[PDB]
Amino acid sequence: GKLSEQLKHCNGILKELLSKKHAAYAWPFYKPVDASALGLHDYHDIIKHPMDLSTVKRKMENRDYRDAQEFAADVRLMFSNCYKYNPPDHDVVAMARKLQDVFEFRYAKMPD
Ligand SMILES: CCNC(=O)c1cc(-c2cn(C)nn2)nc([C@@H](C)c2ccccc2)c1
Repeated sequence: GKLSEQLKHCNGILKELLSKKHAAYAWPFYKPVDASALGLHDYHDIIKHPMDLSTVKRKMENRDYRDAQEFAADVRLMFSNCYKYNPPDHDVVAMARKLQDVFEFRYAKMPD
Protein backbone atom coordinates (compact mmCIF):
# COMPACT_ATOMS: atom_id res chain seq x y z
CA GLY A 1 0.00 0.00 0.00
CA LYS A 2 3.05 2.34 0.45
CA LEU A 3 3.48 2.56 -3.40
CA SER A 4 -0.28 3.29 -3.77
CA GLU A 5 -0.14 5.86 -0.89
CA GLN A 6 3.04 7.51 -2.27
CA LEU A 7 1.55 7.67 -5.84
CA LYS A 8 -1.64 9.25 -4.37
CA HIS A 9 0.62 11.91 -2.71
CA CYS A 10 2.26 12.40 -6.18
CA ASN A 11 -1.20 12.72 -7.82
CA GLY A 12 -2.14 15.31 -5.13
CA ILE A 13 1.01 17.35 -5.97
CA LEU A 14 0.20 17.07 -9.72
CA LYS A 15 -3.38 18.35 -9.13
CA GLU A 16 -1.93 21.25 -7.07
CA LEU A 17 0.64 22.12 -9.82
CA LEU A 18 -2.29 22.21 -12.33
CA SER A 19 -4.59 24.23 -9.98
CA LYS A 20 -5.68 27.90 -10.36
CA LYS A 21 -3.62 28.68 -7.18
CA HIS A 22 -0.33 28.39 -9.17
CA ALA A 23 -1.63 29.24 -12.69
CA ALA A 24 0.22 32.63 -12.87
CA TYR A 25 3.62 30.80 -13.06
CA ALA A 26 2.61 27.17 -13.92
CA TRP A 27 1.03 27.92 -17.35
CA PRO A 28 4.26 27.52 -19.50
CA PHE A 29 4.50 23.91 -18.14
CA TYR A 30 0.88 22.85 -18.88
CA LYS A 31 1.53 21.54 -22.43
CA PRO A 32 4.56 20.34 -24.47
CA VAL A 33 6.80 23.21 -25.59
CA ASP A 34 5.69 24.07 -29.17
CA ALA A 35 9.17 25.04 -30.48
CA SER A 36 7.91 25.97 -33.99
CA ALA A 37 5.12 28.21 -32.58
CA LEU A 38 7.55 30.03 -30.23
CA GLY A 39 10.32 30.32 -32.91
CA LEU A 40 12.66 28.14 -30.78
CA HIS A 41 14.22 26.29 -33.76
CA ASP A 42 17.15 25.03 -31.62
CA TYR A 43 14.90 23.67 -28.78
CA HIS A 44 14.91 19.98 -29.88
CA ASP A 45 18.69 20.12 -30.59
CA ILE A 46 19.31 21.19 -26.93
CA ILE A 47 16.44 19.30 -25.16
CA LYS A 48 16.59 15.54 -26.03
CA HIS A 49 13.78 14.51 -23.59
CA PRO A 50 10.89 17.05 -23.50
CA MET A 51 8.53 16.87 -20.51
CA ASP A 52 5.45 18.87 -19.37
CA LEU A 53 2.57 18.51 -16.86
CA SER A 54 0.06 17.17 -19.47
CA THR A 55 2.51 14.30 -20.23
CA VAL A 56 2.98 13.67 -16.44
CA LYS A 57 -0.86 13.67 -16.08
CA ARG A 58 -1.27 11.16 -19.00
CA LYS A 59 1.44 8.88 -17.49
CA MET A 60 -0.27 9.05 -14.03
CA GLU A 61 -3.72 8.30 -15.62
CA ASN A 62 -2.16 5.38 -17.63
CA ARG A 63 -0.54 3.98 -14.41
CA ASP A 64 2.85 4.44 -16.17
CA TYR A 65 4.59 5.51 -12.89
CA ARG A 66 5.43 2.48 -10.68
CA ASP A 67 6.76 4.65 -7.78
CA ALA A 68 7.08 8.27 -6.52
CA GLN A 69 10.77 8.47 -7.66
CA GLU A 70 9.78 7.83 -11.34
CA PHE A 71 7.09 10.57 -11.06
CA ALA A 72 9.56 13.05 -9.45
CA ALA A 73 12.17 12.29 -12.18
CA ASP A 74 9.71 13.51 -14.90
CA VAL A 75 8.69 16.63 -12.93
CA ARG A 76 12.39 17.51 -12.34
CA LEU A 77 13.25 16.72 -16.02
CA MET A 78 10.59 19.33 -16.97
CA PHE A 79 12.29 22.01 -14.76
CA SER A 80 15.83 20.94 -15.84
CA ASN A 81 14.86 21.32 -19.55
CA CYS A 82 13.72 24.89 -18.78
CA TYR A 83 16.99 25.73 -16.89
CA LYS A 84 19.13 24.17 -19.69
CA TYR A 85 17.45 25.91 -22.65
CA ASN A 86 16.68 29.40 -21.33
CA PRO A 87 18.87 32.38 -20.33
CA PRO A 88 18.65 32.41 -16.49
CA ASP A 89 17.17 35.97 -16.51
CA HIS A 90 14.12 34.99 -18.69
CA ASP A 91 10.70 35.22 -16.93
CA VAL A 92 10.00 31.50 -17.70
CA VAL A 93 13.05 30.55 -15.54
CA ALA A 94 11.66 32.58 -12.57
CA MET A 95 8.30 30.81 -13.15
CA ALA A 96 10.06 27.39 -13.23
CA ARG A 97 11.90 28.23 -9.93
CA LYS A 98 8.60 29.23 -8.23
CA LEU A 99 6.72 26.09 -9.42
CA GLN A 100 9.71 23.86 -8.46
CA ASP A 101 9.63 25.41 -4.93
CA VAL A 102 5.94 24.31 -4.67
CA PHE A 103 6.87 20.84 -5.99
CA GLU A 104 9.99 20.25 -3.80
CA PHE A 105 8.41 21.40 -0.50
CA ARG A 106 5.28 19.22 -0.95
CA TYR A 107 7.24 16.25 -2.44
CA ALA A 108 9.40 16.41 0.76
CA LYS A 109 6.19 15.67 2.81
CA MET A 110 5.96 12.19 1.12
CA PRO A 111 4.25 9.71 3.54
CA ASP A 112 6.50 6.81 4.76
C1 LIG B 1 15.31 31.35 -25.29
C2 LIG B 1 14.15 32.25 -25.05
N1 LIG B 1 12.97 31.52 -24.58
C3 LIG B 1 11.74 31.77 -25.03
O1 LIG B 1 11.53 32.57 -25.94
C4 LIG B 1 10.60 31.08 -24.35
C5 LIG B 1 10.73 29.84 -23.73
C6 LIG B 1 9.61 29.29 -23.11
C7 LIG B 1 9.67 28.00 -22.41
C8 LIG B 1 8.65 27.25 -21.88
N2 LIG B 1 9.25 26.20 -21.30
C9 LIG B 1 8.61 25.10 -20.58
N3 LIG B 1 10.60 26.27 -21.46
N4 LIG B 1 10.84 27.36 -22.14
N5 LIG B 1 8.42 29.89 -23.11
C10 LIG B 1 8.29 31.09 -23.70
C11 LIG B 1 6.96 31.81 -23.59
C12 LIG B 1 5.76 30.86 -23.62
C13 LIG B 1 6.94 32.69 -22.35
C14 LIG B 1 6.90 34.08 -22.45
C15 LIG B 1 6.93 34.87 -21.32
C16 LIG B 1 6.99 34.29 -20.06
C17 LIG B 1 7.02 32.92 -19.95
C18 LIG B 1 6.99 32.12 -21.08
C19 LIG B 1 9.36 31.71 -24.34
